[PDB]
Amino acid sequence: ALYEYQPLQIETYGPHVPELEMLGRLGYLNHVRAASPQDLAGGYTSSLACHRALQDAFSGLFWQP
Amino acid sequence: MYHNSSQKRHWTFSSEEQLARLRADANRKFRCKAVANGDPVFLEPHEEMTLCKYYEKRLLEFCSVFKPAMPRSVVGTACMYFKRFYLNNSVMEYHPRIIMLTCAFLACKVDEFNVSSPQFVGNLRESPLGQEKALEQILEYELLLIQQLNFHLIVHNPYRPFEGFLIDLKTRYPILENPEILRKTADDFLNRIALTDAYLLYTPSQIALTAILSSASRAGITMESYLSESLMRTCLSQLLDIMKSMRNLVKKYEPPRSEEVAVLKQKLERCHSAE
Amino acid sequence: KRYEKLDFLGEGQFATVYKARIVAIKKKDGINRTALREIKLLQELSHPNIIGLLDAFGHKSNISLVFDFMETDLEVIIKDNSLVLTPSHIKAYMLMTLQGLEYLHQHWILHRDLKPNNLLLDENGVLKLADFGLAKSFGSPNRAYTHQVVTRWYRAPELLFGARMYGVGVDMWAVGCILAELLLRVPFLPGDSDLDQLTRIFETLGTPTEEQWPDMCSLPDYVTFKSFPGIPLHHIFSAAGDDLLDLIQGLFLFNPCARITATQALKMKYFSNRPGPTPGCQLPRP
Ligand SMILES: CC(C)c1cnn2c(NCc3ccccc3)cc(NC[C@]3(O)CCNC[C@H]3O)nc12
Repeated sequence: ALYEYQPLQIETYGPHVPELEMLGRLGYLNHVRAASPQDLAGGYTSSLACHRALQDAFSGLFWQP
Repeated sequence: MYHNSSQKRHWTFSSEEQLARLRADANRKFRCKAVANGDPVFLEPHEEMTLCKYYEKRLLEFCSVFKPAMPRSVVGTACMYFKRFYLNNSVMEYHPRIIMLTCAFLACKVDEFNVSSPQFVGNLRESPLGQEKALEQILEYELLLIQQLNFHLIVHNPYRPFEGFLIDLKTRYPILENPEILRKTADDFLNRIALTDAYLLYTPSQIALTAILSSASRAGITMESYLSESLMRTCLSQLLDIMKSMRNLVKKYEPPRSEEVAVLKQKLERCHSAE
Repeated sequence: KRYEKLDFLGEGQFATVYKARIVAIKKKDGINRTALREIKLLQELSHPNIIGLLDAFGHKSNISLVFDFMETDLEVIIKDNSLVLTPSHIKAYMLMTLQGLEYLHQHWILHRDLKPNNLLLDENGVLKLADFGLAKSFGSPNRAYTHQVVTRWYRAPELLFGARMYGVGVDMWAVGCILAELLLRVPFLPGDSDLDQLTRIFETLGTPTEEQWPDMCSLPDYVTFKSFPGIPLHHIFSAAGDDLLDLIQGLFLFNPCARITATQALKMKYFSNRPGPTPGCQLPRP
């Protein structure tokens, strides 16, 4: 009766969203506002905003009623 | 997230015909109610639509001059609230002026835009007693608006999908040298799309991408490689058809005209005066 | 409406909860903002470890939220001296909490009120995150937040130093605190004020450095504290295994970015190692 991690399977009906840690090396973070030292201290990074923006741009793009 | 949202599940509709059906049902149920409660005073569904377009424009004006500065998300949420409310309600029952004010009032709360009732109603070009009466009416209609939305308050707007698409273009589509020059015109197109019923018929990502693509075409830039390659053929056909139908909805839009709007406003004031 | 009030379940500064038919009803500014927040958030979320909003209804400026009826919460489990919290029980509570939190975080929502009495347990042993009255969306730069959120005993140090912008760490730290409370059967860091809370944090876990927390000095309410070495983790939790200690250390990392996410926590060996989390039907009841 062990446990095993299952990734969250949620259909987004759109293009694949790049993983958060990859964003910086894929060039995405060159086009979002850098997180200021206070924000980084609090735990907010530009990767969060960029990931949210991409997820919303791709969500349900292929879906139809 | 939109892909499991209430907006996608319950408030995105199959066609303009379905929206016309819901609005005609609203107009007929108000007529049946009034007749059971007792004429050329009634407004027709197209007249209701003209009034709703005029009052969505009024709501946009109010949200525009609002202080403290209303975030664009609040304005979009309020306009979507107004559209959804008048999908299933006649302007002959609930007056669109008060409903639009209640839409802004509820959207400010839902978006987490912090305003108190006095500062909300101080934005109206009226009298302080008129402001107090307006606040009383808004408070009376707040729960009605919430009920008519079926308690679905989160509204997914096209602005953040627009920003995500701008980021994706700037990163992965070098053919487009500077995607930012597409924003302004695309923003304009976004506004036009918001005037139509598109917000009840297509996803916010589809609306945002349609605006960006229309801006690109208006700029003479071909962005078909972005769809084919960057977005990685049946699905491409459905997406292209959705975009073209949206552009046609924008093209077929008829803005309200002054004389017909004045006549319908007189008719509506008579409807609310009687009974 | 369609519900008749059976029992009285409690009172708060916001609402009163009754047990009815089984469901629980929570009864010039207009409609209450906390109720609207709960409505707007719980309508967009659907997960077994998140409290379900079954219905809402009311009259005038009153409104009645309807939820599934929740038998107990983790606070009653912790304080019940007849109950023994085996490592399997703790693992299961932690697993349900983290799965609900993972779902919540993927939809860009922070709970910001995590604590044992906000983790409710039903008759089947399913833990649900509840009391979304302070929950907020995150990931949008144009929105600023208040640092007074999260009750003091479970408040993350970044919050205690006035972090306006934050992320999942504010929940994860609370989860860590909750884990600590599950292990010690007592609040980990029961500070009396913000100063006392920070002092307890640093005296137990060590005064963090410019290395462990690269930008701590930038927080608007940052206070330089005495350099407490910090009690070693295996000394605070004498019975914690190495995997459990790694989980605790990840949840209590002073750097909020470095602090483990719900996804990363779920991937740790502690949850996959023997013994497995106990099934909900076997979880203890007070
Ligand atoms: C989803 C909500 C409305 C709900 C569902 N069931 N339920 C119960 N059931 C009985 C019981 C549970 C747990 C411990 C003891 C008794 C009590 C209660 N109390 C109101 C709270 O504010 C809510 C959470 N935070 C602290 C609480 O005081 N809320 C709820």
